[PDB]
Amino acid sequence: GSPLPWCPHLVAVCPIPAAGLDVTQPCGDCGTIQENWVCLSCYQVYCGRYINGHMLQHHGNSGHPLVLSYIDLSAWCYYCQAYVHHQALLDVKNIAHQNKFGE
Ligand SMILES: O=C(O)CCc1nc2ccccc2c2nc(=O)c(Cc3ccccc3)nn12
Ligand SMILES: [Cl-]
Ligand SMILES: [Zn+2]
Ligand SMILES: [Zn+2]
Ligand SMILES: [Zn+2]
Repeated sequence: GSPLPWCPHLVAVCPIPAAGLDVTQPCGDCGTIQENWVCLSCYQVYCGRYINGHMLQHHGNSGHPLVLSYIDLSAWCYYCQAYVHHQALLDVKNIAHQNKFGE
């Protein structure tokens, strides 16, 4: 489609845990190491919809809106049904990028 420069769910993006991110963390439900996302509200890690859809499940059972892909570090908002680019996402995207690419 077309990514958004903002969305009304950015307010749900929470502080990154001091433990940091582990981009190789497995899905908290199924333990897959593939195509995981991290929830930008509670930082639980769950798999994408092309694996077992545990992140989508987490959205449904928590309402948490925004998730970050450990594949390509894009942010998707489940409510807006769009990718979102915004300043509020840069820190988490960068901590993820550093952990991922060994920076
Ligand atoms: O997998 C998740 O749970 C999080 C990501 C996700 N969830 C959805 C849930 C319901 C309806 C639509 C989507 C959705 N549509 C998309 O285009 C994208 C981006 C994208 C991903 C992969 C290849 C190309 C584009 N992510 N996306
Ligand atoms: Cl912590
Ligand atoms: Zn899973
Ligand atoms: Zn969450
Ligand atoms: Zn949104």
